[PDB]
Amino acid sequence: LDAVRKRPGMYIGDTDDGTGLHHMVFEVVDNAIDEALAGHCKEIIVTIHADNSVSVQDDGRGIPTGIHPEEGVSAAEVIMTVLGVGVSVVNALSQKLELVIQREGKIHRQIYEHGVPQAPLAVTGETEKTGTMVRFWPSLETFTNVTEFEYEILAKRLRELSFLNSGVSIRLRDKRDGKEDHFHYEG
Amino acid sequence: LDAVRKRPGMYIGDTDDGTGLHHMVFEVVDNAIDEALAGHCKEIIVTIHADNSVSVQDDGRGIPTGIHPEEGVSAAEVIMTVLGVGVSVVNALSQKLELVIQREGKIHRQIYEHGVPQAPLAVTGETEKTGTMVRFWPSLETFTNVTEFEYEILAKRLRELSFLNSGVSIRLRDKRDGKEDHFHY
Ligand SMILES: NC(=O)c1ccccc1O
Ligand SMILES: NC(=O)c1ccccc1O
Ligand SMILES: Nc1nc2ccccc2[nH]1
Repeated sequence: LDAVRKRPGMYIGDTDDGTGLHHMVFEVVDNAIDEALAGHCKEIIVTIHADNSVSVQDDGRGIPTGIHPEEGVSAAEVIMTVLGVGVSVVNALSQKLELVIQREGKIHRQIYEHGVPQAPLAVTGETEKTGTMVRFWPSLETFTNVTEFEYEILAKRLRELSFLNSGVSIRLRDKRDGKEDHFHYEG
Repeated sequence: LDAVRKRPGMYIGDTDDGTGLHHMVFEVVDNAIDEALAGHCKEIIVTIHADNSVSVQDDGRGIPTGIHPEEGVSAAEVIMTVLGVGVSVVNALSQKLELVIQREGKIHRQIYEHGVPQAPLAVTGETEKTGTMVRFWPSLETFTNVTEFEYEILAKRLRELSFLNSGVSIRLRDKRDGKEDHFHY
């Protein structure tokens, strides 16, 4: 991840005009949609929290959690810490990031700061759902000037995306004012 | 450098009881001593600054600044960022690290935060002098509970080092209260 840290703008775009910041959400959403697309009920929920973090939930199969035999850490950690630009870029540029994976009846949780995992991916409970959820807090050491998410920027893009991804339900929620949208196209 | 940030304890020592924290200084000092050994004068100065940073100055040749043919960045940057434990460890665990090299008539300067270079090593001026200086501010995300440098802990170790490195003068200064020592065998 140090390559990204060294030159953030080569990976995420302009980190001062808001464009980079919103790219962060779109990269996460891209991964989520690819997760949702590989199930029948396909749903993703994009939430803008009051603390200016964003979470993206998918009801997919759940990112793989097994230990990667070469890297010696969970496959999820590898995905979040190695290398659309990849989710590891979002992680590298987040002051915090919380990963929650439901798979094989288990809840898996990990936390990152600035791309550095605070502990190994841990089974912390049980569940009968499946899916991956990523919530991130953009690094204010990187993103300057425009540091808060614009509901409308997200809405427009999610709506455009809905017509390309048939059968995928996409919900957008803004916890700062209670605004909500649901984009779900026919097919 | 992510393997150090992932388990800093394994590289530097205990990060909650003051062990790791002082060890950051000792690693830097080892590098400085190596440098002072290969020049004339042979002196290092260790300074505790009032803002809980430490600086370690040598009067050595200056560490090399030329571009590293494999890594493609200055050799000094290679030293500060690619994995005694290595000064890269110190750099990785410091919220800020300032590097100043006086080499071949020129002053070179670089700033890191959490081991990330803010810019490439750059020529900033001319000088007569030779030497390397690193000043580092230990990360308060890593180092907890014991977060202020203890004078006498540094003093104890430097004294031992003075006997082992016979020709080297080691000065220790505390800017918080003016305390000072001079260890020279
Ligand atoms: N946020 C997600 O749901 C996600 C899903 C799969 C891979 C990476 C991700 O960030
Ligand atoms: N601080 C020094 O005088 C030093 C000298 C050589 C290499 C790394 C260093 O930290
Ligand atoms: N605050 C902060 N910024 C960082 C950048 C890279 C790794 C760790 C860091 N902690």
